[PDB]
Amino acid sequence: QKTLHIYNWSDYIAPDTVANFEKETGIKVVYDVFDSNEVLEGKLMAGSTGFDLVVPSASFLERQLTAGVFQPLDKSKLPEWKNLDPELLKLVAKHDPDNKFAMPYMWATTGIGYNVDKVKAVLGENAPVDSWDLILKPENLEKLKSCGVSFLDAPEEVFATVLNYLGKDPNSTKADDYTGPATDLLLKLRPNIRYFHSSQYINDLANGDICVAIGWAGDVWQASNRAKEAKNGVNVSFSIPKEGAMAFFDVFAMPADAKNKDEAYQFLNYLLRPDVVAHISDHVFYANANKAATPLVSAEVRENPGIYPPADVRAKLFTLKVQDPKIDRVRTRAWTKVKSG
Ligand SMILES: COCCOC[C@@H](C)OC[C@@H](C)N
Ligand SMILES: COCCOC[C@H](C)N
Ligand SMILES: COCCOC[C@H](C)N
Ligand SMILES: N=C(N)NCCCCN
Ligand SMILES: [Cl-]
Ligand SMILES: [Cl-]
Ligand SMILES: [Cl-]
Ligand SMILES: [Cl-]
Repeated sequence: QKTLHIYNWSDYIAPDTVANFEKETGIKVVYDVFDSNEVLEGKLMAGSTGFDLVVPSASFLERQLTAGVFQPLDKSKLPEWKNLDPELLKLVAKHDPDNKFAMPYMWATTGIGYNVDKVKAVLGENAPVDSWDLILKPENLEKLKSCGVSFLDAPEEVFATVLNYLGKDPNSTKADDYTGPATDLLLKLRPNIRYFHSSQYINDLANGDICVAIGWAGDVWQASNRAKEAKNGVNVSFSIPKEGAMAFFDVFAMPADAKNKDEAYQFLNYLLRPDVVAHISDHVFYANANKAATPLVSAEVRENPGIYPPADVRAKLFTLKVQDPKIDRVRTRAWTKVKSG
């Protein structure tokens, strides 16, 4: 009996994807989930993960490659590879030279999820939901505390977002930018932040328990759809703010000690099938990286500019770079100060 172990982000597959694969191939899939790049990276660096496939963000994979934790993908076993968007492959190749190790899966942005009615009640009809001012201006966050504020537990993304907002290089290599202005602003915001978490905010937005969050786009659209399906009167939306936002590219990769490689390739080729991955986008509200799949995606998802953004919006997006050891240390120490504030 063939088995296959997969570690993916939570809320990042359709409900029947695995069952359909199992029914087709006769392979038993053990599927587990995470909500943190740091948790995944720690597992990869500490020893065997026990998984045959894992799904880091590409900027984290860039760092992980130098430790040798992945094995290169045999493209001859990935004939549906051609379906992938060549322009996205080129962007991911900045992290994964010649696309040797990573298969792009989904991509989106780190923006603001919010309860439309609650934010307009607190900050008025002209609340600045088009701007990071909504949540990074202390005077606004002090008022939104009234209905609940969450930030991602994602230090590289939060600091890059703050640096961009402050007019710095999002990937600044100046240590004082982290210890000075970025820490200063985050510490002024901290008293108003209910929690730092990268998955509880979905249901809390959907249920009305928080009214604003730093969130990943498709997670927030899921929250919006859950409220609609519940017919609970909660109206959640998502904003890519005017100052720009971070884009991320999540990728499948194969640990170097994977046990069931043939099964892993069967699963990857299944995901390269346009109807399979379009079906996933339909349920998780994320743009997939498969150009052949785009016309098969539901119009509700494909025509949402907060999911498949147009060129003028993509032009304002930035990506993470890997930081050197000094900046990595300074950033991690600053994040510790912020969470316990
Ligand atoms: C795993 O392969 C058999 C398919 O069963 C799926 C469900 C019904 O049972 C396993 C649960 C515990 N995830
Ligand atoms: C467990 O082996 C793979 C076959 O399972 C089919 C499931 C019941 N959908
Ligand atoms: C065609 O989608 C690629 C999206 O890329 C975003 C970059 C930052 N421009
Ligand atoms: N920022 C990232 N690399 N990934 C976020 C994906 C979240 C899917 N629920
Ligand atoms: Cl069994
Ligand atoms: Cl090595
Ligand atoms: Cl008003
Ligand atoms: Cl449709």
